[PDB]
Amino acid sequence: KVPVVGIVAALLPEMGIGFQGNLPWRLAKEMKYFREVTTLTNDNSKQNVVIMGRKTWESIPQKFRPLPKRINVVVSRSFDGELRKVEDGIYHSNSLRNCLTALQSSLANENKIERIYIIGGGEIYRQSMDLADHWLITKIMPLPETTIPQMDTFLQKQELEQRFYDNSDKLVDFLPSSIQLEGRLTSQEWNGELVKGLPVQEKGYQFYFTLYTKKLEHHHHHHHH
Ligand SMILES: NC(=O)C1=CN([C@@H]2O[C@H](COP(=O)(O)OP(=O)(O)OC[C@H]3O[C@@H](n4cnc5c(N)ncnc54)[C@H](OP(=O)(O)O)[C@@H]3O)[C@@H](O)[C@H]2O)C=CC1
Ligand SMILES: CC[C@@H](C#Cc1c(C)nc(N)nc1N)c1cc(OC)c(OC)c(OC)c1
Repeated sequence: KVPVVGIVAALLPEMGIGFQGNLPWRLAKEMKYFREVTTLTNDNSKQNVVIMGRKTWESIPQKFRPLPKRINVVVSRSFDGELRKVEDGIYHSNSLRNCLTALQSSLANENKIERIYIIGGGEIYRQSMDLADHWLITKIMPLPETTIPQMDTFLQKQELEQRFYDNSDKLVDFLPSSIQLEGRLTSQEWNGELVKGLPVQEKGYQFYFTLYTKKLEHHHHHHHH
């Protein structure tokens, strides 16, 4: 009953997200968006959860982790159980799926979690296409004179577009209420695809905050007792 939201910054057209254990760009304004969206809540007495693969945890500078003011969950197959507190602000889980089931228990969470953000791993993102209710995708494009950065990790665009549609018309309303953006909603063509969302430019890059939402589903079966 808590929304599960993938949040990722991806370079078009291949949707590259990483290179050699790190982000392929350093964009302060995109960091800011990610920080604000995952931190802020509409209900002041709730926090969000952020879930991340082990390798992504290890990529965060020691100073900056665990991410302040959000419940941090790190998943590793070598960890001990489905959701276990190991330190202030840090939970360990040995299973993405079971930790999500554990976070959803209103007995455990007291209805004091507002959203669950999946904040990456390429490998984590691969397994979240079936788990996430929405995706917040920052679609990044190199500007004309900008060198395309090398990349070795990618968002699964095929599986995204199978399950989700571009709901970016509703991006503004979706975001926690107290965030202000600099763009207006814009639809732009870029290398033969439609890019729609809230525009920013920084360094050699143009980027759009977008929202994707699960497509409507037919009613095939509902479990009865
Ligand atoms: N552009 C963006 O918005 C973002 C990009 N990235 C990028 O992604 C890259 C890292 O991704 P990747 O290398 O795929 O690693 P991940 O961050 O996805 O972590 C992979 C590890 O997570 C653990 N794991 C995976 N699935 C599960 C599961 N189902 N249950 C329990 N543990 C699991 C395993 O850990 P173990 O081996 O210990 O068992 C696995 O080795 C980096 O380049 C990073 O910069 C990361 C976040 C955001
Ligand atoms: C936790 C993984 C990654 C991310 C992301 C991420 C970003 C940037 N943007 C979007 N739209 N989605 C994401 N999921 C990240 C790496 C860092 O070290 C280099 C961070 O410290 C500075 C950081 O704190 C902010 C966050």
